[PDB]
Amino acid sequence: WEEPRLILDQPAQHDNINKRYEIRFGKIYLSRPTMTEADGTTHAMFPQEARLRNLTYSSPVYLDMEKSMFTSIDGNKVHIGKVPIMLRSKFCSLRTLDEVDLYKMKECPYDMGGYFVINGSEKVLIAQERSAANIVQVFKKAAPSPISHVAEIRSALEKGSRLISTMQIKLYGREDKGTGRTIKATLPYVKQDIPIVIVFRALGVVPDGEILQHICYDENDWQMLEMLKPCIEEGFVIQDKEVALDFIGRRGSAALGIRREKRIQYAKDILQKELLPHITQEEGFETRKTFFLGYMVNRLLLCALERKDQDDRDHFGKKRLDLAGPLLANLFRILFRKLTREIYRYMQRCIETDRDFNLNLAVKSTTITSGLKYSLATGNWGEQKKAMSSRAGVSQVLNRYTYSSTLSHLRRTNTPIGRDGKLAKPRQLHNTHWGLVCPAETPEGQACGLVKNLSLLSGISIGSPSEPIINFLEEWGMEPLEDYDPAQHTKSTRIFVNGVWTGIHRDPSML
Amino acid sequence: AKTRSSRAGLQFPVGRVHRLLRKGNYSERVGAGAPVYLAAVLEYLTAEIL
Amino acid sequence: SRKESYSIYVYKVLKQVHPDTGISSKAMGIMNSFVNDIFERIAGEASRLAHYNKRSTITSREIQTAVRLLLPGELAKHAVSEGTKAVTKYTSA
Amino acid sequence: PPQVRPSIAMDETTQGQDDLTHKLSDILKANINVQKLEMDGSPQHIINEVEQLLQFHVATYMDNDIAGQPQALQKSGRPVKAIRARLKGKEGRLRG
Amino acid sequence: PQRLLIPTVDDPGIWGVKVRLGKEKDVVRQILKKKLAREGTKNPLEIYSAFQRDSFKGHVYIEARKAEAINDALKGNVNVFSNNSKFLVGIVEYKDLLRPVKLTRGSYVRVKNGKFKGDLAQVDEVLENGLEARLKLVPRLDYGKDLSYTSKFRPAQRLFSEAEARVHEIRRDRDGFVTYGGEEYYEGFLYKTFRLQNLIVNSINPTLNELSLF
Amino acid sequence: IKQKLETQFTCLFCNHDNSVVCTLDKKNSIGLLECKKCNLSFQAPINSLSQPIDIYSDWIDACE
Amino acid sequence: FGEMERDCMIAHGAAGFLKERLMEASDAFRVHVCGICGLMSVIANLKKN
Amino acid sequence: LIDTAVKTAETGYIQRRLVKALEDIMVHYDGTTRNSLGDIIQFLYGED
Amino acid sequence: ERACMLCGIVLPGRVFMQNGCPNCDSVLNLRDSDQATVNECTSSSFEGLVAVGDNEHSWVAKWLRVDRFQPGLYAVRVDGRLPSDIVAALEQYGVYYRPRDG
RNA sequence: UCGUUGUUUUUUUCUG
Ligand SMILES: [Zn+2]
Ligand SMILES: [Zn+2]
Ligand SMILES: [Zn+2]
Repeated sequence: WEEPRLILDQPAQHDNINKRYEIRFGKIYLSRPTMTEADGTTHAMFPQEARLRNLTYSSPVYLDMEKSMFTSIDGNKVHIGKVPIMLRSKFCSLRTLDEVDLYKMKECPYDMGGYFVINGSEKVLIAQERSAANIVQVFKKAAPSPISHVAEIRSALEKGSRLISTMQIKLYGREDKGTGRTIKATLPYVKQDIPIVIVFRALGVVPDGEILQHICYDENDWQMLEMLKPCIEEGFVIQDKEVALDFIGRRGSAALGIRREKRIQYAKDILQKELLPHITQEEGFETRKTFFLGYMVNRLLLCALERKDQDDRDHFGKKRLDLAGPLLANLFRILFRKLTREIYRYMQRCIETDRDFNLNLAVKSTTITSGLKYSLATGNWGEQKKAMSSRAGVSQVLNRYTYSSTLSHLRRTNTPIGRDGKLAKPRQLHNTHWGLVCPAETPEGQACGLVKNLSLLSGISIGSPSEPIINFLEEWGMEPLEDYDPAQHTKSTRIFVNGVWTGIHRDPSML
Repeated sequence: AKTRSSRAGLQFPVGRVHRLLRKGNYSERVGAGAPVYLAAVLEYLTAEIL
Repeated sequence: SRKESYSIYVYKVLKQVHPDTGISSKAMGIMNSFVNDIFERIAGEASRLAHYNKRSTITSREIQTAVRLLLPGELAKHAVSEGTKAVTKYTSA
Repeated sequence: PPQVRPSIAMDETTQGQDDLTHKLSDILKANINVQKLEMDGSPQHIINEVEQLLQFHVATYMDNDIAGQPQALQKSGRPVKAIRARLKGKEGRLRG
Repeated sequence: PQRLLIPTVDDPGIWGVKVRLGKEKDVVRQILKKKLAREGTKNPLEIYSAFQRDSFKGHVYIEARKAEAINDALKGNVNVFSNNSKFLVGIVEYKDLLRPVKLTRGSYVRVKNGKFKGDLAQVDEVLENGLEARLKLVPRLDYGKDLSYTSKFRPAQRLFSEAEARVHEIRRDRDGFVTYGGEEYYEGFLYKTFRLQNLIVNSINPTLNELSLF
Repeated sequence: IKQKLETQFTCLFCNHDNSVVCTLDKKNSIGLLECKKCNLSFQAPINSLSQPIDIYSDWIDACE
Repeated sequence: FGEMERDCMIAHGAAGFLKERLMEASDAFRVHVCGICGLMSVIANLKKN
Repeated sequence: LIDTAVKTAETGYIQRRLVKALEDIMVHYDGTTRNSLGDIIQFLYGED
Repeated sequence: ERACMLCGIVLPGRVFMQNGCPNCDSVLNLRDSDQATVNECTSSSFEGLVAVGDNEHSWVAKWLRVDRFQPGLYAVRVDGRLPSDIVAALEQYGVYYRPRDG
């Protein structure tokens, strides 16, 4: 449903008629795994036969199509592919069938499943770990660089939970070098770093009093005000939304010829989208983006003032793990986009001749099926033609040398930090690892440390909807940012949900 | 200041006055300061009239 | 073709004295004629004064004395002051 | 000679073409192609692109790790094995 | 007398903008149809004539006077490389782009299609229309040993022999002519109807076997 | 300081690519665009943050 | 017979052992050269001497 | 453990560089110490 | 798509059998002739696919003597030679048939 | 009737 429509147009002239071809996606239907023998016979699958015959324990996927047409002058179940089904999962045959029949089915009651089967091999997915998204982190740079403190953040949608884009602020210059401490923010789809006040004005707050209201919340802390003053001075060349936006889009990484008319619109788009998308992507909410930018810059300078230790990257509380779910999600998304593009291209090349497409020769189930099979079989995580620059070794053969090894192999983790440049921070055991990952277990050699095994009582969050949290908070005096004032609200308590500020509360203890 | 007018803080081009002075058959050589003085005097007279 | 004039320079001088004052084309031509005739007069005076002292080159002092000779007391004095100030500024900077 | 670029045997009968064989054959095709532009319409822009293409295959067949430029690949997508790549590295001839 | 139509500065210029490989005729069709559909509107396509030549693959040429017209023509096409990698064409070069640019019976030609591909042959007769060209091939007959083909299992070649054909495995219409399975065998050489696309009359270097026999 | 720049900006009158030179002249906030084929001149004040692209956009707006 | 082994063998100075261990117990070969150009383009036919 | 794992590789690299630096020094019959070119490093190996 | 030998217009045979040559139906009668006539007059082989939207000032089409003919997909070169009957009829009809292969 | 030949390419988990 992420791409819930394909739309074509045809203002046919020879007699101007506007014909719009549409494809509407519908429900998905899933079946228990089955064989289609070359003899044409079919029957329910059971894993043992697969292990014996070098098969793939997979279930076909059926998607509901819909062909609707719009003409003006002025769909059924389709087999799209077979997804491998993890043993003992809800969709595996063996989740049922008692204990006795397992023996008939040639299955050890001890085996806990949790792995896929391909071409007779038993492949398992090793959980990868990545830095949490939608969080600010401040990092000090090295001595030989005008960059001193950087407060980066990566934005990813709550829905899907897929990486969207990032944005960085670079505390340029040194102490008593380059006049003041110039600050410039890097924006998506731009060809140069930009002064902060410029983007502030472009975002809606043209006057500097509002800017200093949002970024600062301790007036007596004169030092931060005066050391951010240099940025204020250099942004006086811009005084209204329009010139700021045009200045922004002028380096909008587009071609030459958009000129000012569409340049400000391009800037308005790139500020409505692609920037802090995890907050929102539509118009009428740049107040929230302003508030977030102010908070983030405030924190960045606080770390620049040494009033708080620079953020720890190894803090495990900021780490996130991705089990089979999210990973298969990403791979399926890529393959689904490929399939949709194929269907669209076939639509184009088959309606020019004006033939009612069968919807069947158009859909090549080999796309998703082949892609998933290859990705699990080889581990080169991605499209086959892009083997290079593709995360390798995500899926591994299930090592069945001894039952304990099998157990351990399943609760494995990993860090894709590469081995180019030795370093030590990622490898060393960290205090936050207490009771989440084993302290004693780890490989030897170059991988020492980068491979971690879940503690005996570990549990991974699968994600829950946040809406009820919002509903509850509002009941309990959650104050939206719109009613926020520095001098008044210098004692209230900010609230973040899933890494995004949502409002204010002045008595959070009872909350 | 690149252009000699900017070096002089005036508006009449010293370069054009100097160019015409070379093609004037008035003297063998032309100094670098006489055009500036002439430009300033002409500017003052023009401002007085205007 | 490339018949140079003093249109834009007179326009700039006018903008700095009376910024909101226009002009016609014939007034511009009259200004061009006045400026050209004054340029010719001062250059000729410099040439004659160089010839009288048998000096083959022109400095700023020749233009200064030519302006003194041409224009009367107060106007010549004011032109001398402006020329001296402009020349000194062009010299120091 | 073939010794320097022997024909691999993927599975018994079927023998694959060593990367050098593909690269040499491609350079041969390109060289023939340049020889065929002059005899017909060669509007100084087909000539330029085609000769640059020939230069490109020649350079790759001589070295395939030029900085700042994309890298020639096989239909498999794997980057080609230029002679320089052969010689350098631990696996290279000197150290291998 | 086409020479009277020599080009000059008067004729609108031409720009060659790179387009997606293999989809050049598709781009030509898009240009033509959008030009038809926008005609009479307030934003028409200001072009005169566009072409693509087989030799100039990946190159799209349109006759116009301003690069904006070319950009409009290519704008909105996914069958084109988005880059405006355009260039001009010289006055003498204009005719080159529109310049389009030996089959005789009795001369030896080769086959490149079917199960007899790679065998030199002599043309017997070119159809009156000019779509199928008869050839004089060498039969490749197993004499019914494996009748119960492909271009990878063809055994050695031999001239058709009436005696051997009668011994091992049929109709006679003339002296020396035998019709076998719809194929014509004259003096031991295979005659058959062949498509002109399956054969090439130029770029042939005779082989050692041909020298030994032919 | 005088800065020569044979940048690839497209001209509008001569319609020749890379015929546009965006010289940079920061002394008195003065911006010139020098063309090579039709040799037209565009003037525009340039602030501290001005860039050849800024002059190009100003010129484009001026042309229409 | 890795590099470090080569260096160890040098250390003891066992030249001839190192020579044979890298020719005879491994890829030995014979060739012919032209004493004028010093290349390896000689066309040798042994049975035709 | 990490310390040993890192240290071994760097020490090996240093060893390789050193060996490939001094692999041709040979004590000649005259008592001098010369590299391949015959350049003299020490007039008497270890001065004894 | 098959290219008319006279005007050079190339269209799929469906249009030829239904609506005839857009520019030579009056002299060739492609629509109301046996498929042999359509095939011979509209040869499959072609080169130089030219898209035309203007024909009045069409210098390119002016070379192809198709200024008076409606703009369309014009094949600069057409292989094969017309049967004797079609060429004789074209000559008799006052229409000068010049092969475009050269 | 001596003779008599058996892949590469990557990636992976391991051993000292
Ligand atoms: Zn120009
Ligand atoms: Zn020699
Ligand atoms: Zn026709």
